Amino acid sequence: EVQLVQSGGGLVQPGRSLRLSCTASGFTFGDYAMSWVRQAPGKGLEWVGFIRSKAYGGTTEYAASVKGRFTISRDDSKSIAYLQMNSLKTEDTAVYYCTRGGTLFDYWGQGTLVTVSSASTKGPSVFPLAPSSAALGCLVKDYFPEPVTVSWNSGALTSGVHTFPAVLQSSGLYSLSSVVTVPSTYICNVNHKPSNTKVDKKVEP
Amino acid sequence: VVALRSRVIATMPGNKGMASIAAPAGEVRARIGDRVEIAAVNGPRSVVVAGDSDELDRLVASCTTECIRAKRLAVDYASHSSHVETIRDALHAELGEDFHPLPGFVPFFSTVTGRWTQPDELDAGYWYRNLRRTVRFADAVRALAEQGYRTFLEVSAHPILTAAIEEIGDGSGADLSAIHSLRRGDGSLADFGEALSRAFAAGVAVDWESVHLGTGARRVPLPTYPFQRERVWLEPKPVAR
Amino acid sequence: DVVMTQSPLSLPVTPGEPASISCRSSQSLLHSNGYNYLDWYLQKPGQSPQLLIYLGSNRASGVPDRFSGSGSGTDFTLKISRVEAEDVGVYYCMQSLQTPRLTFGPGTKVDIKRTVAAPSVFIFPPSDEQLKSGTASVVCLLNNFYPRGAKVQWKVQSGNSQESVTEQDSKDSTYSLSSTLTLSKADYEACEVTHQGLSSPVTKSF
Repeated sequence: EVQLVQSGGGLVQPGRSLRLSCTASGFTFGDYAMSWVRQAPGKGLEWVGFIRSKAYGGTTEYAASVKGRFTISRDDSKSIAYLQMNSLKTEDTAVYYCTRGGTLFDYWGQGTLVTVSSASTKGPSVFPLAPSSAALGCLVKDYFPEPVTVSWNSGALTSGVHTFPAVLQSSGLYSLSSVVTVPSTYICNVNHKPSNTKVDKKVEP
Repeated sequence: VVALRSRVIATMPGNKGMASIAAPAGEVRARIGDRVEIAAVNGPRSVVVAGDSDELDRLVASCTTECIRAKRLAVDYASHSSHVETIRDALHAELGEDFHPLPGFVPFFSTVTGRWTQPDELDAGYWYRNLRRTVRFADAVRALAEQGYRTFLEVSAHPILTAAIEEIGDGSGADLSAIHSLRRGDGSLADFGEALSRAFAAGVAVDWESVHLGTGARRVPLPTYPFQRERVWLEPKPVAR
Repeated sequence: DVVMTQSPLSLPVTPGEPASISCRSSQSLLHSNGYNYLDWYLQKPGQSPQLLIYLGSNRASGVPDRFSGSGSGTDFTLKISRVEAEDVGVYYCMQSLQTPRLTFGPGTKVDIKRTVAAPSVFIFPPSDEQLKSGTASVVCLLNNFYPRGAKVQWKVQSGNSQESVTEQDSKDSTYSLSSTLTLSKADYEACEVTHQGLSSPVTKSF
């Protein structure tokens, strides 16, 4: 089949050099013009660039946002497309895709999560949400990076559990606020995997 | 949990030890005395004992005058007793600091309770319950049989408990299977394959599509099922005129 | 200039019912060859974008027959003959006349359709240990609401609120909002919504 499998995501500080590789197996790599479409977390897709086919010249067209910063290449005998991401800034935290068409995006690959944050690996600051008088929840403010997983009654309660998608502060940290809704005295265990800091939270009004 | 538990517990030796006998619970629970108690009934004819020294050594000797499997546990230590309960920090909570209780999933089986419990109590409290209370393992094996469980695979390097799982069924009407674990002296894949065989034999569902993936084998024509044929013919009924 | 393409950005779909996303382009996408240069892409929630339709009406192979394509030079349409549970996501109307295209468009936010719900506004004052910690986070969790078009204010004003929303769940098919007012030491010394699950402003404070 055509499979554009990608590789090369990770965590860097603004101003680094990161490589994005697009392994194309299933089609003649030299006929298509691979392109790289960026999708910042939770917004619409923005097209980064694309290299023309070697037979179409190989001229690489980039965006206005990343001209002079990113450069895109391709190789047939090794059959890989490259997004060379230089001088990254905070905007490059995103899921970069590799489609097989300049004007006709096709396979799209899988989704390489690249993150450019200035933060360091710290566990959660688990802050509970006391009920007004109702629902019971708990914050996970100031953790980095995502993964994160929050259960209630340690994975016993699954009905009513809403693990709000995480949120980025200006400081580069993450904040999940997981909340259950049930009338009552409940526990929330957050496990920040990169640092392995499992904190537990007992909540009352 | 196990590393820190064993680490600290390495100091109590010299005061108390452990033993494992397959005597019926009646006589030993009658003759126990001088800081001696049953750590774990593992069957109607099997009881692990946790008692002090110089009486627990003569408890397997109160089992050599009766001539039973005599094993003075060389891993002897303090558990299910008070000599380990005093440590309400290292042997009670330091072993297990992080824990993620699981939900229903596939029913597990806790013993200190004697019944199936959700795996939500599995933490340093449970290791506190393996050092404070008994194990009542036999009660949980009866509950396994009640919830439809009969083939028992001994995760070890020698059968000591499946041996005792067969005294579960030496007096129980639900005679249960207890696949013989790698023998004392067995430590190779030839003996593991011999176990996988008797596991299939006893009734253990083996995913044979996992044993044969690294082998790179092929399937070759084998004889089909030998149907043992009766003589079933219903003849048109009647006799002419 | 550039082709500006818009769509019914918040189109609801109910399973088993034909639906219709539309696209409207400022310029004419019918190039001289008689072939429209509009493409229809699908990004299923948290997956790689898919190519549903190329050249306005032609359907890409491997794409369910349900997605049908049509349109003139300005107005266009995608007619899903049968919306099931995989037909939900973001439908991007993406031109081809003027490459380059810095954006794929806002995209049609498709949702499994039910009736209107009742936003469960739950003002949760920050735990005081947090004030002991150096920050303040009063959280106005709205829960179980659909559609997701709720303003959420912070008065007594707003401007320090940051947004957290999950995609549509399965058995209730609603949305949930975590509007966090991260905050500082002193200025701790009210939230409401204008979701069409109600009409009047419902203001409850810490």
